[PDB]
Amino acid sequence: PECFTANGADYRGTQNWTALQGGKPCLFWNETFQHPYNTLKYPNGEGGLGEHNYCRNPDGDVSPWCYVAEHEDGVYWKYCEIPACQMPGNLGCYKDHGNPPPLTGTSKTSNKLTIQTCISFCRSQRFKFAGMESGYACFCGNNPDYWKYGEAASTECNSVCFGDHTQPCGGDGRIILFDTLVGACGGNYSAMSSVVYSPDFPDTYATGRVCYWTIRVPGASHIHFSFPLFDIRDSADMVELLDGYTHRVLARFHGRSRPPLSFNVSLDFVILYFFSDRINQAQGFAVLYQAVK
Amino acid sequence: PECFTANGADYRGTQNWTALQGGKPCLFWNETFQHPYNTLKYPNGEGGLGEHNYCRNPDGDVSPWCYVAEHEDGVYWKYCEIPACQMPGNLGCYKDHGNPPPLTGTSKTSNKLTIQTCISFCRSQRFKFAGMESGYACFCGNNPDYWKYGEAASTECNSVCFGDHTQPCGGDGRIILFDTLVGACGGNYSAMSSVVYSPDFPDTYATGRVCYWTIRVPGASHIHFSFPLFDIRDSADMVELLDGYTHRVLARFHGRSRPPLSFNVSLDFVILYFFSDRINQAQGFAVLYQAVK
Ligand SMILES: *[C@@H]1O[C@H](CO)[C@@H](O)[C@H](O)[C@H]1NC(C)=O
Ligand SMILES: *[C@@H]1O[C@H](CO)[C@@H](O)[C@H](O)[C@H]1NC(C)=O
Ligand SMILES: *[C@@H]1O[C@H](CO)[C@@H](O)[C@H](O)[C@H]1NC(C)=O
Ligand SMILES: *[C@@H]1O[C@H](CO)[C@@H](O)[C@H](O)[C@H]1NC(C)=O
Ligand SMILES: *[C@@H]1O[C@H](CO)[C@@H](O)[C@H](O)[C@H]1NC(C)=O
Ligand SMILES: *[C@@H]1O[C@H](CO)[C@@H](O)[C@H](O)[C@H]1NC(C)=O
Ligand SMILES: [Ca+2]
Ligand SMILES: [Ca+2]
Repeated sequence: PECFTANGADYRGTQNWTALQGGKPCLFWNETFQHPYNTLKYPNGEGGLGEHNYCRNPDGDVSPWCYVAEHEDGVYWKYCEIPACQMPGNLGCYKDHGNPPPLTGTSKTSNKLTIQTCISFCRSQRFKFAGMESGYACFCGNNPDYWKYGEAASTECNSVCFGDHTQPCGGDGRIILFDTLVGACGGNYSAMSSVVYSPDFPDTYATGRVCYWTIRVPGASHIHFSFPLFDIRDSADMVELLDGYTHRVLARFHGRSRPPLSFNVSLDFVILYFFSDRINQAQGFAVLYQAVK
Repeated sequence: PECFTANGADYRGTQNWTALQGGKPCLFWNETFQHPYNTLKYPNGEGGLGEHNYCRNPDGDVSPWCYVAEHEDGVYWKYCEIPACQMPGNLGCYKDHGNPPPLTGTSKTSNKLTIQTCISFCRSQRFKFAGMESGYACFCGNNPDYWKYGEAASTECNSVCFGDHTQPCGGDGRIILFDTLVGACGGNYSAMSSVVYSPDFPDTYATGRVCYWTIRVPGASHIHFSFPLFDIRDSADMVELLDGYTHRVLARFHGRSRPPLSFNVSLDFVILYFFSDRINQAQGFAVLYQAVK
């Protein structure tokens, strides 16, 4: 996967066509001077813009996109449908033909819906799946067949969440699906490999959080950790790895000391901690662990 | 002050009489071998016991005490009434003759009363004073005249709190009083000098706390900090000082790196942070700051 955010704001792959099948080619960001977004607006490379025509998401839209025309008379930019840009725990964009819905546990509507407010709702009620539709509608369930009506292109799930216009909240007859583990404040992991996100992900992390996750893989000689996303604002915001047996703090990362791409810990049992101050919020993190025997 | 706990478990002064007026002399802990508490039980000096007859509180009682007889036939130990052993924010032990009570805001009873559960109740309702009586009764108020019926000896407020037998919860017609700032999860200080305690103090700090307190004294060239009490259990429990203007972390202290007796920060504006993991609890801290012009 090349995205660990819900809107692919961290995408830096090389897709330069709005779609791999029947797509249009992107314009180069170092040529897009009619347009708001270009390399003269963002020197320093902000948003991943540069001397390329790769799909990017610099303006906090719901998904990577690119310019497809030089003059903005008609349709001049388009979302990119990038297969590898699907955060782990986003199960995809699915069709919802009405009766029954794809998720049959419970549901609500909110004028402030976000991805997490929906996830959080579902999780609280002990459902494994949460699905956003039409920007404002949250459905929850344990039905395995949330795909009952079929997959859709990710771009048909790009209505803005009514409570956060940086996030995708499905569409008309379209439901974007998430594992309710996503953004949980704690959890226990024993898969060989998985991803753990900050609390409230993909919303920004709330203030005053203390959260931990156990990672425990019987047999493992080591666990390799990488931080494909690390957007932690404050010095007093912290991500910590503990030895699971001894509780010793193996590494501390904060807003002024970032993690390596990656590192190894030779334990089979680790505790990830996150602490959030009451000052500034940010997108948070995604940690990917792969255990090795 | 020589105590920064509610039960004087941190008292290490030299009072060796149950009271300074009309008192009895304490027995030496290196002679008290009939008794449970003595230097052979606690080598390593645990509880402040040693080759002395000073009042101490090693057994998590409600107040310092000492042995007054060698054979435990009748009355063989007694609480010490130590004037300097009164934590800041404990306003003292007062008489309550019934009608009206000394605090007239509101009140409750609880089979689990602690000092903090009472304080917390009162604070929540916006009262400045909280008063425990008879072990189970909490009164709150803003009345300045909580001393209306007079002061009592601190030892007449030594009924165990029904919810924590290490703590004093007043007596029959006796009310022990506390400022509701004590153990608050945050607050703003501008006094020249004051004390700030961990959250939930004098109860042990709860899990998952993130708390900050501002200390801000217009004019100050520096603030001297000292840590007369620091009982923080875990490496992942933390106390941090921030520069108030820049939010830079000036010092981090945790369960495996304790603060100096004392140190100076040359700012007039500092933020104290506390972070509690979800593993082990302990008594917490008391920080005393004195600002200097
Ligand atoms: C897409 O990008 C690659 C460089 O990574 C380049 O070879 C190719 O010409 C680009 N395609 C278009 C249609 O601009
Ligand atoms: C933009 O940069 C690309 C890659 O260096 C280059 O091929 C293209 O001609 C440039 N266009 C402009 C207007 O600078
Ligand atoms: C971590 O372990 C892997 C095998 O899982 C090894 O190939 C790699 O070199 C190690 N990484 C580091 C940064 O030491
Ligand atoms: C009290 O302690 C002091 C030593 O600090 C000693 O001089 C004195 O004799 C003690 N008093 C009694 C009555 O044991
Ligand atoms: C206990 O220690 C004190 C101070 O050293 C000493 O005066 C006293 O005689 C000792 N008593 C015993 C039984 O050791
Ligand atoms: C801190 O400041 C005081 C004056 O408030 C000074 O006398 C003292 O030596 C300083 N303490 C330290 C540890 O530097
Ligand atoms: Ca923060
Ligand atoms: Ca702890």
